[PDB]
Parts: sequence; structure tokens; C-alpha cells
Amino acid sequence: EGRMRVLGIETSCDETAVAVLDDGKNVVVNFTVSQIEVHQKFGGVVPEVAARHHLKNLPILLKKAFEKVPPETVDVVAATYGPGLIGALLVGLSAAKGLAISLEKPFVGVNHVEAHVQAVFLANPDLKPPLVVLMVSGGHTQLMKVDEDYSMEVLGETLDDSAGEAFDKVARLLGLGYPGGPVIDRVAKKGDPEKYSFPRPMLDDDSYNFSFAGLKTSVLYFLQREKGYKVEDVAASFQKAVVDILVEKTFRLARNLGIRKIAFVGGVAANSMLREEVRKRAERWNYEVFFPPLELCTDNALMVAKAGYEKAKRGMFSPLSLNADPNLNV
Amino acid sequence: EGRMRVLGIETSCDETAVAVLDDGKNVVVNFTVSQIEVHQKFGGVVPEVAARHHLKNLPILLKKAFEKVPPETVDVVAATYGPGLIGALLVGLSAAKGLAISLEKPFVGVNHVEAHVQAVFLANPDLKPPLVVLMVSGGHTQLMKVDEDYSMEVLGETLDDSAGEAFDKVARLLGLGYPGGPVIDRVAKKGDPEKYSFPRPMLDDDSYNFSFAGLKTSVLYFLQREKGYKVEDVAASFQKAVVDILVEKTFRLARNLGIRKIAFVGGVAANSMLREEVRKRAERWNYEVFFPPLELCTDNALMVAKAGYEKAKRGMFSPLSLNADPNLNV
Amino acid sequence: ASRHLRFENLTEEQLKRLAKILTENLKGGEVVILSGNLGAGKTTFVKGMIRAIGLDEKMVKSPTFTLMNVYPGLKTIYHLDLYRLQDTDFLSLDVEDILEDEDGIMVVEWGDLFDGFWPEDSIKVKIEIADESHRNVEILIPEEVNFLVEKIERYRKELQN
Amino acid sequence: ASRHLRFENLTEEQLKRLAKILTENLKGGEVVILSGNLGAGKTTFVKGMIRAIGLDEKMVKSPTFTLMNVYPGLKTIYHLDLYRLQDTDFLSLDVEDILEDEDGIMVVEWGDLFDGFWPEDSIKVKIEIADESHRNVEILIPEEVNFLVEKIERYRKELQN
Amino acid sequence: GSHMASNVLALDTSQRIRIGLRKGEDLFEISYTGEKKHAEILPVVVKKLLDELDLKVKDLDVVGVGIGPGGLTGLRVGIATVVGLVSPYDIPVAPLNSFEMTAKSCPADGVVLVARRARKGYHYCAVYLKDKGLNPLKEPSVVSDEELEEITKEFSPKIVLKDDLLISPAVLVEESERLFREKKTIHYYEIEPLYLQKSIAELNWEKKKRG
Amino acid sequence: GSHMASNVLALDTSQRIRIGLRKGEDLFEISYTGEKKHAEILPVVVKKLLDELDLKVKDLDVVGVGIGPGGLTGLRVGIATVVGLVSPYDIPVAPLNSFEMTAKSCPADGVVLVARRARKGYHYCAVYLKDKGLNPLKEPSVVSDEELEEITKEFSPKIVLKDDLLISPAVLVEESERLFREKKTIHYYEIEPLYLQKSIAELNWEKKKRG
Ligand SMILES: Nc1ncnc2c1ncn2[C@@H]1O[C@H](COP(=O)(O)OP(=O)(O)OP(=O)(O)O)[C@@H](O)[C@H]1O
Ligand SMILES: Nc1ncnc2c1ncn2[C@@H]1O[C@H](COP(=O)(O)OP(=O)(O)OP(=O)(O)O)[C@@H](O)[C@H]1O
Ligand SMILES: Nc1ncnc2c1ncn2[C@@H]1O[C@H](COP(=O)(O)OP(=O)(O)O)[C@@H](O)[C@H]1O
Ligand SMILES: Nc1ncnc2c1ncn2[C@@H]1O[C@H](COP(=O)(O)OP(=O)(O)O)[C@@H](O)[C@H]1O
Ligand SMILES: Nc1ncnc2c1ncn2[C@@H]1O[C@H](COP(=O)(O)OC(=O)O)[C@@H](O)[C@H]1O
Ligand SMILES: Nc1ncnc2c1ncn2[C@@H]1O[C@H](COP(=O)(O)OC(=O)O)[C@@H](O)[C@H]1O
Ligand SMILES: [Mg+2]
Ligand SMILES: [Mg+2]
Ligand SMILES: [Zn+2]
Ligand SMILES: [Zn+2]
Repeated sequence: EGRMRVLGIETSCDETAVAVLDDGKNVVVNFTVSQIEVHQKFGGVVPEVAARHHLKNLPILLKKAFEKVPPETVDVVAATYGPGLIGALLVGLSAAKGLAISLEKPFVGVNHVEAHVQAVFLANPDLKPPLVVLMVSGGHTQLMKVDEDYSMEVLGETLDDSAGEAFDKVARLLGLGYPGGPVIDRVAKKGDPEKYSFPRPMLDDDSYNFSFAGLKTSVLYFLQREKGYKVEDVAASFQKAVVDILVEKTFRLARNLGIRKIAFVGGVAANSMLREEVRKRAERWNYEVFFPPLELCTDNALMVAKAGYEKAKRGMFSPLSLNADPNLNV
Repeated sequence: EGRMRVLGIETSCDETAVAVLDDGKNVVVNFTVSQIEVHQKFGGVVPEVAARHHLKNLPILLKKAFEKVPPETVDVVAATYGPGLIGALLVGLSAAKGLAISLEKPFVGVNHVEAHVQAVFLANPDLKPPLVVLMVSGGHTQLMKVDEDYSMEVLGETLDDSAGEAFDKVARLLGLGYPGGPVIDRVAKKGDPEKYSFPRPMLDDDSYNFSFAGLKTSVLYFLQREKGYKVEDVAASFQKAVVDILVEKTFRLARNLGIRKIAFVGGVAANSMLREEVRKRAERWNYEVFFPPLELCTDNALMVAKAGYEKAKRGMFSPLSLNADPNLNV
Repeated sequence: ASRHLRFENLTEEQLKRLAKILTENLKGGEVVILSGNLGAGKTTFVKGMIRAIGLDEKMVKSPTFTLMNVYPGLKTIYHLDLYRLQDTDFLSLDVEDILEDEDGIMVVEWGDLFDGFWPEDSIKVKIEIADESHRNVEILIPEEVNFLVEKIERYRKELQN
Repeated sequence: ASRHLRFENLTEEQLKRLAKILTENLKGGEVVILSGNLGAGKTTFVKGMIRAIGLDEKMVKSPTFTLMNVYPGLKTIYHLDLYRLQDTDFLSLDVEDILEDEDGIMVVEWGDLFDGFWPEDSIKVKIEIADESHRNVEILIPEEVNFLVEKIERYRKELQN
Repeated sequence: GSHMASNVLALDTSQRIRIGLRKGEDLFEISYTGEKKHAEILPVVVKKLLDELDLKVKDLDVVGVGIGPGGLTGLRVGIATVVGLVSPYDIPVAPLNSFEMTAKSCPADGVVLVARRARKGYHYCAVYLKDKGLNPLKEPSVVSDEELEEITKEFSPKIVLKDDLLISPAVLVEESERLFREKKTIHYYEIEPLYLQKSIAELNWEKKKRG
Repeated sequence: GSHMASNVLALDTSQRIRIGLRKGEDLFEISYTGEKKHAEILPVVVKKLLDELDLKVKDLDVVGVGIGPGGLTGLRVGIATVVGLVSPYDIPVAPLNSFEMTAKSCPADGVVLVARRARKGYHYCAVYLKDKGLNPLKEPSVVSDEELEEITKEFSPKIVLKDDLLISPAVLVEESERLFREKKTIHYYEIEPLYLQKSIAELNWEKKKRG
């Protein structure tokens, strides 16, 4: 057994996460503070966790990790170093370099959005690039290409608000609460998606970039202009606008790059209307499409460990001098 | 040309010395403070030298050295690190390590008395050990063996006063002045060496060690006991006692070790009566004997550079951590 | 006492030019509190500001999720949005840390949600929706930083058009 | 005022035993000024002293040329001889440096040549030639180090023989 | 089993990087000052130091770490790297008060006041009676520029360590050893940084009043 | 040709080993304290430091060296190694007064007295008025324990640096730079150590009188 065991760390934003992964396949430990919270934890004889408290949380998860995984068995240490909050990135990054020195093991700095994409290859071990990925969570709205060697480019991003952010804010406007995506999805089901149009200065046809800020305000304008509409119809009509933008561009890119496989990752990829539209076009133009499971798409250290394993296999290790970069570009 | 150029430093006692030597043969620079002093030096636009002022002298000699010898041509740096005065050794040793770091060249720590012995091999390039060396200056009175590989042991030393020291002090007693060796040699010529005996507790027959303290006092006792002696006769009779001790032991050692070559180095080796006695026995028992020139026998950096070249050829280099040892044992 | 400046009925380009003029003249270590309802143009305002540090508007994203974006230009702009902030801890620590950066420019969407937290010399910018393509903008300049007043009033020149 | 102790007509072995008793009882940071003519037995005295630091007499050489010998035993003895010293510089620097060693024992042959230089608490030892095989020894113990007196006078026990 | 410390690593990242490493009779101090960020220096220097002294982390008897008060980014880097160092072996951790370390790093004795500027017109500060050990005359807190002057009169300003604080790495090692000998060390998952940062939320929520 | 310093090495061996190395925006400080002798440490640490910063000696713009007052053996090692460093390239040398360096290494300002014990009942000492720069109220000299007390009254003993002297390597680098900018540097063959040692010969040659 030339087994490569990789301990991943992720502290880029809100989630503190630690994972251990064997040969980019076998999950040993997959902890997030979200789980430790969202499950009860009456007091303790070991401190407690809270969201976005990376410095005090990470130690906790490491303790847990090492109880299940004896430290000397770790071969490579991997951590997110950007993009995100400098203050948060630094905790994961710095602890990881700590462990490398301590365990006399090599170290891998991982890009958060690249990591997210590994969810596709974790979930589809047989899947071979090239492929196109729509990454479309609350934080991230990005169109990416993965080529034969597993290099990644960003070919489109939001110029303002993410897709998830559009759902969240429009849901507030419709008085539906938070998170916006789910409630709108539910409420739209019983609504007419052709009822209303949402015209606004739309950006370039050829551009693979996104803009949602103007769609947000367009719905506001509508509410303070029109009389006697129904939420179902507004939600449905807005939802249609968003997925129409996302699907057109994603397939257009794939066509022009001559790629035949497309993957969708992140909260918004859950959307039932998006999934239908995607399958329709997939069928018609003969594309393979992939929708990873949801617990892989949310921030976690597994995607980091995978990203790390793949870089380590290729001997692409990071120096101990690696600074966190909040604006890291893939 | 696989030419090895060695810069030597010597600051073990009274003399500050710097030398440069090529392939253990070709002398490039051979400076001693003694020369810089014992030759006039009216003022200057570069500071002045004085005896035993190693810290301020050595810089001077280095300046001189580098004017004749461009520094980058130096291959190895060698310095005495013992035995001697810690305070003095340290200056040479520390500057030498300085130069090694500066020139990115290797460094060799040299033993002062071992170095003295290199005068024999500088002066007799064809000479091959084994040989026996009587080292017999003012500081040093030592019987040494050099074996085939050029290793050295001390097989006899003084247990009190050196030979030169006996001459110096007895000369004071006879009111002849300083240095004692020369004046006694001159004055003894016109004296009877059989006139007086100097009985005292003599140490072991088998021992290869020396003791002169008791011979010193024996002459004192004589002066305050006897009446109407002549200086010539006392000087001659004392001189006979000393060389008789030195020659008996030196040849006895050589015989028992089955060595057929003997070398004499140091001030006292100049003694005219010693040289005669040595040649007599050399002739009779068929020994080769060597008396190096006098400017090689006195403290200087050339013997150091030679000692260094020979260690460097054999890859026996010293670390930068090497401390001065006032009691260094060969 | 603090000096109030009203700009009525600005197009989007005009609102951005106004943000550029404000930011051009900031020395370093300043705080701008961006106030206004959903869709008022807070994020659009920051797209104006970044002109002044020699970057493209492309770089300015909504920090609703990221919480704070860093734009490193000729000066560094720290661009916060506190919309979705539930606790108070992130202000006490992370933001407090940047308030000790005396070279950067901090601009904070929805800063008014935590009105007590900000220094007295903070610049307040309130954006109202006038119609579908115009906004009104009110800027409060504290006395401590009063030199800005002359710089901003000079912009009214462009609006005579 | 300083206390004078005379020992008359000591053999060589007796002189060494006396030097051992002196040195045994030295705490550290002491100076012994060895006085006496050529051949009095100053160097022989030091051969006695070294018994007390657990080394062989073999190690004790004349420092006439070396100027200072170091004997590192249970305590370190610094053994100086100033016979051939022409300047004054070596005292001012090198010896002064060792006077700041508060753990070692300094013993100085011909120390009396530079009588002014030594601290007041210095122990003075004067050796006279009595005959060809006996010496007289006078030791001056300053008040500062007065505990030595009882230790040394106890040696007279051995001399009743 | 239970023995006295031989190998001691301590650092403080609260301002400048300060690293102390004792190994037997050998104590090495290292500091860095420049444009490079803590994350660029601290781990590399720690690794090089350990390597040159032929030391592995597991051979360490205690690790000291500064916990503030100080710069948030710095503290986070320092503490986090320490967590990475010790977590695999549960090596005990000496939490070091950066202001106390500052006070003890001052050659003189008497009454000492330590201050670091916060946001314009405010300062972290503490006052210490310092002789054999060191005793707190007022615990580290936040004050305004005016309220700072109140403190400089209310106590004797014998020494005033202001704004640029010298930390002797030797002192870090010494304090780490002391806490270890006093059984005051803690686990890597029990570290509680001095965040005074948090006090400005309440003191500036009104005006110049708090009682 | 003539440019301002970028690469600056300075050390002081007058008590503990203190090494400072600036290279551009990067300043590294190193100190050693332990049983090992200066000759065992100073050269190895200098070499390692230079190597890790990818620096050769010839690339140095100035070398600072402490010249005393201090321990003879230490000073000799330090100065001698520096001579070895610079001699091949005639790199300029900043002579550093170890007592001044001590004074400047003290965070506070005002009136400062520095003292090191000589032979029992005597002390090297100097008094310094210290604010922007530093001004000598009495130059380093030798005194008895009694005469030391005369000085502690005759001047204000605001800070008293006695016996165990902290030297900040940063301060060594800074002073080296200053002397270099003031064209006060010297050649390696012009170094003149402060040997106060030599004053005890005359002051103890009589009694308690000298005028
Ligand atoms: N005069 C105007 N000034 C600014 N923006 C305008 C104007 N007219 C129309 N708009 C449009 O209104 C939208 C405002 O979006 P923006 O995200 O900047 O508002 P916001 O206050 O940041 O929203 P949120 O409260 O969600 O942060 C943009 O699409 C912008 O192009
Ligand atoms: N009672 C005695 N005590 C000591 N030494 C004696 C005695 N009787 C004879 N001797 C001998 O006298 C000699 C004294 O030599 P030593 O070198 O010790 O004197 P010194 O004072 O050191 O001479 P210098 O003035 O040259 O240094 C030795 O050979 C010693 O063995
Ligand atoms: N990704 C795609 N793969 C295959 N066919 C597509 C794709 N996207 C659009 N099409 C088809 O092509 C049409 C638009 O381009 P079209 O008018 O066929 O010009 P051309 O095919 O020459 O580019 C659409 O109506 C659609 O039927
Ligand atoms: N180094 C020497 N080489 C040769 N012969 C020697 C040497 N030393 C002494 N002898 C001779 O040997 C004699 C002493 O030893 P000796 O009585 O011959 O016994 P043996 O020769 O059996 O050892 C001296 O009288 C001398 O003639
Ligand atoms: N069914 C959904 N339709 C549209 N949006 C949805 C749906 N489910 C979640 N979302 C949106 O994904 C976002 C959350 O994404 P995620 O938690 O995966 O990662 C980030 O936080 O970035 C939210 O904005 C939420 O409104
Ligand atoms: N001809 C001589 N006979 C006896 N001794 C002689 C003679 N010439 C010099 N010496 C002695 O050598 C000693 C000097 O040796 P040297 O100068 O070679 O080295 C040391 O200083 O150790 C002096 O004691 C001197 O009296
Ligand atoms: Mg916004
Ligand atoms: Mg003698
Ligand atoms: Zn993410
Ligand atoms: Zn010699």
C-alpha cells in the first residue's frame, strides 16, 4: 500500500472544518463546526464551538480528528489559503504549517474554489475532464473550465451579486424569509413563470459574466409600481429569469469550448427549475451533466483534502512562507 | 595546476605572524612582527606594531599580505589553536575563521608544536618518516616520534624548566646577560667542560622525560659553596651536563623505536657543543640527523601554513566551532 | 456638529463620479458608512469609489457573503457589508483591527445597523431611490474632516449640464 | 593589618604538603603572590598546590616563557611567571581579565616585581633557601581572608615528627 | 515521566516576531522586523531554528505563546501555528501576557506603564509594580487619550513603554519555564487570547461615562 | 560607487553574543546565552545567518563591531572575527561603544547609568543623558564601590543598568548605519578597543587619591 493520507483544513469564511482522506477516495474524518453545532452539545469537559470562531474552533476539531486518526499516519497537510477573509484564512493556513513542521510532513496550499470543484471528482470517481463547472453558491458565482491535466480557468464571474444572494434578497422583498432559495423554489411551484418580465440594462451577449444586482432592483421597482400581483407569480417569474441566465451561458460556453460534460455545484444548483432546464438542454444537445450531493457543495475540508491529495500526487507542494491571499485568482 | 595556496596565522605566544605558501614548497609571503619591528619603521600612514599585541598587529600583517597576495587566490586558511595563551590563540583562530567565512574557503586548526616539526620537512623536502624530533626551544622541550603516515606522539617532555630556560637563568647566575644560550656557548669555548660536576636528584633512566630545575639550583649551590672558580669552566661544565642529558635520551629513544633519522629544532639546537656530540654519535651508530635553518625554528606562520597544507591534502579540515585549547595535546 | 450635503436626482454615472470625488480626497484611515435600502446603490457607489484608487469596477463585488472584500489600489479599500451579521463579535475583533489601519479606506454597507460602533469622524452617505434611474445622496462630513466639503461642493459644477 | 606565619627548615615534601593545605582551603577568586630568589622553589610550591585540585605534579611546568599556564582541576589554577615581562601591558589586560574570574586560583611567580598591581586581599608567600635541601616559608594572610590562619597553623602538627 | 524542562520553545507575535529556544545550556533568541507578514516568516524561522539545534517538536517540554494584548492578525498567526506544533503530541502550553512580557523585558525596576494605540484617540494600557516578580497596579484595559493622562498622574510614570514594545525572547522562555514549574500550563484547546478590542464596543456606545 | 547601505552586519561580543543583520526591508536579530564560548558560537551563527539570507560578505555595505568596554576574551573574539570578515574586501567598520549600545537599548529616556563589575570592589561605569540621541554626562571609567555611590548621588539614577546588560542587535545595526551615513567608519586595521582594564594599574598603585 502506497497509501497517501491527507489531513485537510478549511477556514476561508464562516465554516471551520477538518477532514482526513485516503488516496482521494476513502473518508476517515469529515468534521465541520456546523455539524458540531447543528447537533446538540450540552456543556462539556472540553470547550464549546460557535460559528466563525476559527481560532478556538480549529483546536477542538483537531482534538476530535486525532482521537480517531493517530497523527503519525498523516502523510500530507493541506489548507485553504484563499480567496476569502485574510483573518480567517490565516488560522487554517498557519495551523497547517504548524502541523507540517510538527509531523515533518510536506504542506499544500489549496485554492477554495478549485477545492469546491473536487466535489465533482469525489462524487464521480470515473469522471475525466475536460468539463465545465457552474459554481453557484451564496458566496461564489463562477463559470470554470477544467482541462485534460486538471488545470482550471475562470471564464465567467458575477460583477455584483451572486445568484444565491439574488434569491435571499428577493425573498426578503416578497416577505418569505431566509434562506431565500428554498422558500422561493417551494412557492414558485404553484406560480406562473411566464406572468411577469423583469427588464433591466443586461450586459453583453458574448460575455460569460453574470450580473444580478439589476434583476434585484427590477423586482423592487415592480412591487412599488404594479397593483394586485400574487407572490407565487412574482417568485416563479423571478426564478425563471435567474436560471435562464445561468443555463444559457453555461451551455454556450461548453458549446464554444466543444466540451460535452457540465457540472453544477453550490446551494443554487439544488433549484428544481434549474435542474429541469438543465436536463432538457442536456438531452437535446447530448451533454453529460453532474449535480454532486449537497453536503459536498457546502464549505468543508474534504474538498480541500482531495485538492491536496491531487497536488501532492503531482509533487506540487507549497513552501512554509506561503501567505494567505484574500484575492487569490485561479 | 592543481595548486593549493594556504594562508597561515600564528598567535600562540609572543609572535604575531602571517604567511602564504603554495603546494607546501613555494613561499609567497612570510611576515612576523619581529621583522617589522627589528627593522626600522619611522611613523607611518598605517598604524604601528609592538610585541604580543596580536589584536592590533594581525590586521597590519593581513593588510601587507593582501597587497602582495590577492585574497581570492587563497584556497585554505590555517591557524594555530593551541597550545599556548588562550587570549592570544583566540585572535589568530578567530580571524582565520573570519577569513574562511569571508572567502568561502575551508579552515584548518593547527597544533603549534606539530607545526614546529614541519620546519624539518620544509627544509628537507625529500625526507620521509619515520623520524624522531628533539624540539628544544625556550618554550618547548619535547621528544617526538613521527611515523610513516605523519602522525606524531610526544614521548618525552620537561617536568619543570625547558633547556633554553636553564641556559637563560644560569647565564643570569654567571652574570652573562640575556639571552643565556649564545653567551654561554661563546664563553664555554674557552672553558674546561670536565672541571665541575653538578650532582642532583636525577629522574628515571628509562623515562624519556627531562628535568632541569635541579641543575639550575645545583649551579647556584656551587656558587655559594665553592671558592675561586672561573666562569668559563662553570659555563662549559654546565653546558656539558645539559647536552649530555638531551643527546643520551634522544638517541636512546631512536634506538628503541628502531628509527635511524633524528631532527633537532629550536634555539638550543644551535648550540655548538650539542651539534658536535650529535654528529659524533650519528657517525658511530650510523644515523641521519637534521638541523633546520634558524628562521624556521622560531615561531612563524610558515610552519602553520605547511601543517595546514598537509592536513588539507588529506581532507582533515576543522569546523567553525573549534575553540582554542591552551593545553592542546599532540 | 456635522455639515450636511444633499445631491438630488443623480443618474448612475453621476452617483459614481460623486463617489470618485469623495475618495480621491481621502488621506487614509477614514470610514465611510454607506446607508440605504435594498437596491439604493450602495455597492454601485463603491464601484465609483474604486475609480479613485486606479482599479476597474469589475473588482467590486457584493460583500454580503464574504463580509469584507479587499481592493488594493493606490490606497487599499476595505469594503464591508453587515447585512447578514447576526452576532457582534466580528465588529469587536476583525473590523476593530482594520480601524487601526491608518492608510486604508473602510467603506461599510449597512453600517447604520450598528450605529454606535463607529468613530465620530466617520463619513455617513445615505442613498435614496428617487425613480427607476435616479438616486438622491446625502453626505454628512464631521468637522474633524471638514476639508472634504469644498471638494464635494465643486462637483455640483458637473450637474449644471 | 596582615598576619605573618613562618615555617622554618622544610624539606621539599614538607613544602609541597604546606602548599596543598593552603590551596585545599581556597574558596575561589584568590591570588597567591609567590616570592623568592632563583631556585627558592616557587615552581615546586605550585607542584604542591595542584595536589589540592586533583591533578598530577607532571602537569605543572615553568611558565617563564608561556607566561601563564592553565591547570583545570576541581578548581582552575592560573599559574603565572612575570620573570621575563618587560612591558606592563600584559598585566593591565590579560591578567586583569582573570582577576575577574571569581572561581579560579591565580598563583604568580615573581609577582613582587609589580607589587602595586595586586589586590590588598592577596596572599603573599616568600620562600628562602635555608640549605641545599631545606627552605623557609613565610605566608602573609590579610584580614579579609583570615580563616586560612587556623587551617595553616594546623600543619605544624606534621612537623613535630 | 515527570521531569524538569530541558527544551523550551516560546514566541510572541503580538507586534514583532519574537522567538526563544532553550536546549539544555543553550538559549537562542531570534527576532524579525520588516515588510514581510508574520505568516511569511514565523513558520520558516521556527523550522530552521529547530533543525539547526537538532530538535524535533515532540522533544519539547513546553511551548510558550503570547496571547495579547496586541494586533489581531499577529496573535492569530502565532497561536494558530503553536496549535499546529503541539496538537499532535499534546505538548503543554504556557500562555504569555504580551504586556507583562513587555514590562519584564525592561532592564530597570519600579513602576511601569505599557500602552499600545488602538483606533484614533484610544489606547490599550496596563500599569505594573515591578521588582522581584511583577504585580498589576491596573489590569490591561482600553482608555481614551484623555483617560490615559489620568493614569500617568494617578500612578507614578517611572518608565513609560509606549507604542513600540521591546520583548526579550529570553524573558518568554523564562516565563514559560516558570508557568511550567507552577503547573499553570494548559492544553492547546484551552487557549483564551486577551481581546481588549471587544471593550471599545461598550465604551464608545455612549460617551465618556461607564458607572 | 557611492550609495546608501542596504546590507548591514553588526555584532557585540562584550558580554553575550549579539548579532544583527539587515538585508533591504528585512532585519534579523540573534542572541546566544549559555555555557559555550564565543569562539564556539559567533562564527557558526554568522555563517548560517548570511547563508539563509543568501548573502556573501562582499555584499555588505558596513560591519559594526562592539569595541567595549567589556570582557577582554569576548571583545578579542568579536573584533578578530570581524577583521577576518572584512579584511579581504576592505569593507568599512563601524566601531560601537558597548556601553552606549547598552544605554540606547533601554526603552525609556532620561538619565542612565551603566556599570560592570571589574575586580572585587571596582566597577566600569558611565552616565548618559538620553532623549533624541544620547549625551555623555561622564565618560566610561573605573571606580571603587564607594566611588560608584558618589556617582549615583552626584547624578540622577533614573535608570541603573548594572552587571547584566541587554544589547538590542537592532540598535547595533541602527548605530552602524548612522556612523556610516556620518562618514565615521574606519578601516579594519584602525580598530582601537576601549580597554579601561588599563586604568586600574594607576588607581590602585597608591590608595584613594588621583589629583
Ligand atoms: N441612479 C442610480 N444610481 C445607482 N444605481 C442605480 C441608479 N439607477 C439604477 N441603478 C441600479 O440599481 C441597482 C443597485 O444595486 P446595488 O447592489 O448597487 O444596491 P445596494 O444598495 O448595494 O443593494 P443591497 O442593499 O442589496 O446591498 C444597480 O443595478 C444599479 O445599476
Ligand atoms: N626544601 C625544598 N623545597 C623546594 N624545593 C627544593 C627543596 N630542596 C631542594 N629543592 C629543589 O630546588 C629546585 C627549585 O626549583 P624551582 O624551579 O621550583 O625554583 P623557582 O623559584 O621556581 O625558580 P625560578 O626563580 O627560576 O622560577 C628544585 O629542583 C627542587 O627540587
Ligand atoms: N450548446 C449547444 N449545443 C448544440 N446546439 C445548440 C447549443 N446551443 C444552441 N444550440 C442550437 O443552435 C441554435 C442557435 O444557433 P444556430 O442558429 O443553430 O446557428 P449555428 O448552429 O450555426 O451556430 C439554437 O436555436 C439551438 O437549437
Ligand atoms: N642508539 C644506539 N645505536 C647503536 N648503538 C648504541 C646506541 N646507544 C648505545 N649504543 C652502544 O651500546 C652500548 C650500551 O648497550 P650494550 O652494552 O651494547 O648492550 P646492548 O647492545 O645489548 O643493548 C653503548 O656502550 C654503545 O656503545
Ligand atoms: N433551491 C434553491 N434555489 C435557489 N437557491 C438556493 C436553493 N437552495 C439554496 N439556495 C441558495 O444557496 C445559497 C447557499 O449556498 P451554499 O450554502 O451551498 O454555499 C455558500 O454559502 O456560499 C443561499 O443564498 C441560498 O439561498
Ligand atoms: N647556542 C645556544 N645554546 C643554548 N641555548 C641557546 C642557544 N641559542 C639560543 N638558545 C636558547 O634558545 C631559547 C630561544 O628559543 P627560540 O627563540 O627558538 O623559541 C622560543 O622562544 O621558545 C632561549 O632560551 C635561548 O637561550
Ligand atoms: Mg450592496
Ligand atoms: Mg619558577
Ligand atoms: Zn465555498
Ligand atoms: Zn613555538
